[PDB]
Amino acid sequence: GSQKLVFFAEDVGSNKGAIIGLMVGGVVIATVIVITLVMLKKK
Amino acid sequence: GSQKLVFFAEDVGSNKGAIIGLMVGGVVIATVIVITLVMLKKK
Repeated sequence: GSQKLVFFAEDVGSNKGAIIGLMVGGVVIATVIVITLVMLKKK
Repeated sequence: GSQKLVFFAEDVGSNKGAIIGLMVGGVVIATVIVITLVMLKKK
């Protein structure tokens, strides 16, 4: 559920990258496109 | 240790939504802004 999910990282450590990278990349990329659009429409 | 860790989800069940909602919302919102920008610059 929580702690156990972490244990998997100790044995594998090749899964957390997918989940984290998904939430992180999405939020980052998302904002990137937003700021770019605002600046484009700004001027 | 294992099973118990899962039980926590049955009691709360308000955590998985954060992770999933983060990856899902990020990917969705991200694309949304992208398509909107392409259309705005298109015309």
